[PDB]
Amino acid sequence: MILSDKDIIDYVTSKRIIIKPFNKDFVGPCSYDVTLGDEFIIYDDEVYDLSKELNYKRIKIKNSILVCPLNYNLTEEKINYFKEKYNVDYVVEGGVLGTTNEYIELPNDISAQYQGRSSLGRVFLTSHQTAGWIDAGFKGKITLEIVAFDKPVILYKNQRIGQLIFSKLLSPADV
Amino acid sequence: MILSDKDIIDYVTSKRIIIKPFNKDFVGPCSYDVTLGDEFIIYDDEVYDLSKELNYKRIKIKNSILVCPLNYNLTEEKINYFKEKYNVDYVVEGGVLGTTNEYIELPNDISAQYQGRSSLGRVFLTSHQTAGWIDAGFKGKITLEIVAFDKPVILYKNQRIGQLIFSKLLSPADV
Amino acid sequence: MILSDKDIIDYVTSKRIIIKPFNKDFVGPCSYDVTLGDEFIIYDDEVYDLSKELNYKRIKIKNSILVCPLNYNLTEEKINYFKEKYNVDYVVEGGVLGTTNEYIELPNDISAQYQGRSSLGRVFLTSHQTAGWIDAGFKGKITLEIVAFDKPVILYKNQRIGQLIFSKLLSPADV
Repeated sequence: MILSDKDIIDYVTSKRIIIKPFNKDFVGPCSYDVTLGDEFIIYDDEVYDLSKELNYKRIKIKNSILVCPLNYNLTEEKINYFKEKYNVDYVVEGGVLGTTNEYIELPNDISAQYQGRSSLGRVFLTSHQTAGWIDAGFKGKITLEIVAFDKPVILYKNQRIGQLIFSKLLSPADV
Repeated sequence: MILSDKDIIDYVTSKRIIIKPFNKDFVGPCSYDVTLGDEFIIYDDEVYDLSKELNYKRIKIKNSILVCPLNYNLTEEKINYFKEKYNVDYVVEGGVLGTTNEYIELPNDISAQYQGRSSLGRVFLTSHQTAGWIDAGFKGKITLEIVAFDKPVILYKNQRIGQLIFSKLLSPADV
Repeated sequence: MILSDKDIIDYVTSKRIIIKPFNKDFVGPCSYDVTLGDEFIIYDDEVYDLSKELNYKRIKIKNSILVCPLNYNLTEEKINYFKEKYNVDYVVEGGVLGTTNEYIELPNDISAQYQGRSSLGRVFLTSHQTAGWIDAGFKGKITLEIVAFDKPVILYKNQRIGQLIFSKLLSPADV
């Protein structure tokens, strides 16, 4: 069973589900809206080999980022053009990792699923490459896997980026 | 808990869940198949900035559409080649928005998830860029976020495009 | 309600859910990890028309495969370069189908959802193009829909590739 608005409020009130920061206006009928952080990771190795430690750079934006589809031919002139035209701080192509602002802790009897916002899916911007279920017992911010699939998309710091849907477990998990 | 076939039938019968049109043959073990509409939206601005109103054109197909991956080099000659070879009415690359034929209304105690058809996922055609949970209380057709990720894919008007999975809420939502 | 670890163990023990092979170490708090098979399918027609029978070749790898994003300009020299540098047996671009090692059977009162591993989603490698719910009553291995969206990704035979999440149905399905 999926937690309704009033269940989300109860679970947050009693600290069964931790959400930091929490804004009651982000509680929907059966979900909780989460927001986009200002820190991003971009990988800079040639290939991804998960048997090795991955090299990355960390980027922090002031206000906004333009996320371009893979293979956009981003010359330095094209980047300046986008920065001046759309007032973005950073222009990237292909995948970038972001984070929610929100830190969560899930109890042993709840699993949550992260879903990107449908307004963004309608412009072919994704913030998750998987279905996004999160283990009972999880503690952390949510790592966002961001890719644009059609045209460049402007993302703003602190914008609503996605939602958490909470489900009851049938029985409590071991941790 | 996910509604089984017999639950879907009960909820449709009593008008708890509205599905228009409804075909009982589309009820699966624990889902309801939905179908592809003939109307599509294609964006025609340079970038997607959701702080602004988005400019789009609306396309209506007679029978079928060829959806090509982004950056397919669609010359006007290549388009004619595809139209004559595969008998499609329209050829597009990158993202296009479609719709289900089906209009739904969800009660305060059900959330539904849209999932694209696995026969289509196996040819790398997606009709949703997000996990696809739909709020309790939702009324509307489902907007499809269509992208091909490998080779062009022919889609046919009225074909089964995806499924709705219905879940009980733990408690009724406020609207 | 989602099955916890102890529920997964009960259901496997009594043969309500069949998982072959089964490794108890793959049981998580509320999911079961599945692994990557050594057999892949690659399509070799020009377009995907699901009204026709699809032509494919079958590839079997010894150890590992490099999955490159669509439109990677894989010359035969670039392929040799990747094979020698990263010790992979096969180099592919765009979509490829794989399979889990695990064969499952679901009873009439459970639906399962396949989700790709988050370590892989964080490198923009997907193994499912849909939300991945599987019918109550399903029997089979899980077909993986594999695409890389940023840079090439090495996948290893038998690696953990994704997870199954099991949910109770509200009522038993008819088959």
